[PDB]
Amino acid sequence: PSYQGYILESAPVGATISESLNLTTPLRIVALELHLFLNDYTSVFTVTPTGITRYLTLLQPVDREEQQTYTFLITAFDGVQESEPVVVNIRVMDANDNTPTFPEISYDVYVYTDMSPGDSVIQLTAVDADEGSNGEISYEILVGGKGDFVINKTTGLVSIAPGVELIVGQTYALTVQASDNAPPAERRHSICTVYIEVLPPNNQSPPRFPQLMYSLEVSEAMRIGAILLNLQATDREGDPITYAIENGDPQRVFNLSETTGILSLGKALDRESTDRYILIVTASDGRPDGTSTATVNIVVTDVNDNAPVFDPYLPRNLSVVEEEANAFVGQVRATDPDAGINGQVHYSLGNFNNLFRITSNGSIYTAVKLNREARDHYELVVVATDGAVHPRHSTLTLYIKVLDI
Ligand SMILES: [Ca+2]
Ligand SMILES: [Ca+2]
Ligand SMILES: [Ca+2]
Ligand SMILES: [Ca+2]
Ligand SMILES: [Ca+2]
Ligand SMILES: [Ca+2]
Ligand SMILES: [K+]
Repeated sequence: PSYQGYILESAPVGATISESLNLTTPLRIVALELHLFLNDYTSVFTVTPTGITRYLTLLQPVDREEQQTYTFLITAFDGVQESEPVVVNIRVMDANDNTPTFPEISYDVYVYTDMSPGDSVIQLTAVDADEGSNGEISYEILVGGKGDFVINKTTGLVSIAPGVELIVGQTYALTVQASDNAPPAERRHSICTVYIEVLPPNNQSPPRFPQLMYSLEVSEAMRIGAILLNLQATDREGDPITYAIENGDPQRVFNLSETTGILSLGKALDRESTDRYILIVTASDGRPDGTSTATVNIVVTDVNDNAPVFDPYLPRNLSVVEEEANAFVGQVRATDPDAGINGQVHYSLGNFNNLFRITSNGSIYTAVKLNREARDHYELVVVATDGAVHPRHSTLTLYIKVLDI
């Protein structure tokens, strides 16, 4: 048979003895009316005179400066029967005098994106001077960590929450609370405010490009030294920026300024040959980690810089019958290295245009019954014309010899 009670040293006369340390619930003795008598301390504690369940009460106020631990014996009596004795033990627990209080009301602290989950943010420590458990401090983060931060219930260290990977330029206002492990009704707490901002690693970044890829058009005709493109990379921290081409131009046909980032042209372009460059460019602090990249797609565009050339080995000596019209003389063929309208060839005749004609393709014909005796030798000149505005020509004299039978 064994009872354990608890009473607070500030408790009034006429107070029930409790069962938990929490002091929320009262002590509960069974009466199996009957007479429960108690042997010691009868001047401070009294039993409930009636009821199946019975309570202990304060007669005189207690104080634990002397006498923190009463132990005595309930027994029930009835004349007929004296009971076996029940042991009651009580503890007079100390009042909560002190609020756990932080040194500072607020805290300012930085966080860097490179720091992982579990990496520590800020140790902070309230101090509750009350001896025992009226000063065992517990720390909770109430709100405003967005669950990216978590504190240690007992140590007071805020570290990074599981699997977060913090984004830059992100602020926070955590509100932490220190509370003592005292009983509920007599328990103190104080709150505190951690303002957090997220920086980049080492508070440093590379110089960034306003875009990752650049889609250019250039005319093969564009001058040497004429600027293609300014590569305006801003650096957050104000570091000086060094640009350089890294891939895509083994010829140094292009010149990117080391300091200004302007990309001029260094050698003459020809599209006939190579019609597209794709460089890689870089801007950087110097700081080993601090460096960005970017890809620039030069596509060179066409100008009519090429006359249509006749195929070298065309038969030049031709023959057509004595006397006929729409009679096939022979065929020519010309090509143009340019592109578009500048590539298209159109065939024309530079003389004898009432005698002979020519089709859209190379096919030369007679328009009229040619006369074997009036004429035998025609040095005729055929003209290939490219299809541009401001077109270019080539000519080719053929030697037609008209026949008979
Ligand atoms: Ca006290
Ligand atoms: Ca306290
Ligand atoms: Ca920088
Ligand atoms: Ca060219
Ligand atoms: Ca052309
Ligand atoms: Ca061209
Ligand atoms: K104290």
